[PDB]
Amino acid sequence: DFDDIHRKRMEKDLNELQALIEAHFENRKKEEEELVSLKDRIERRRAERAEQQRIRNER
Amino acid sequence: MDAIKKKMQMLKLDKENALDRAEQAEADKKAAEDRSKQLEDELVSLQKKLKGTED
Amino acid sequence: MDAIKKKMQMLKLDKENALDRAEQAEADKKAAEDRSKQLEDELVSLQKKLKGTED
Repeated sequence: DFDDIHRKRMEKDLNELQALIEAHFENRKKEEEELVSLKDRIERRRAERAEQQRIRNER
Repeated sequence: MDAIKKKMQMLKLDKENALDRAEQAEADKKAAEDRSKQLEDELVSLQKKLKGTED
Repeated sequence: MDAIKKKMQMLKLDKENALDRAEQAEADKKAAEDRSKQLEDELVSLQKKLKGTED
């Protein structure tokens, strides 16, 4: 009936919506991984700046 | 977020449809039972008229 | 989280409540309809015997 096609329509709506939901989940997840790697290289930069600054200060 | 809202909307569409069907069925029951009881009253009056005719 | 669980469970409960209420109403509707049919069938014969009595 009209209820049947309405149900199938909201069904495929839910399907595409959860699909895009998981999709942006994955996208923002990759972005968070990239940002974590950024933080890691950032702490590497902090450590290297600290050691070279300390060497400069020692001399 | 994003998918959560859509899932809630689906759960609400089910809510509206189920509630509307329940209300409509309840109205149908009320109407049908009123029909039956009025028919039974008509039957009773016919029995009494038959009794008067028998007298 | 917390809100999603309670809202989803409450809405599913609402859907189930409406569905079962509708089913009960429709069952009573069908039973009342059949009893009404029985009343009609008996009333016709009551009318026939009344007509013979009157003749």
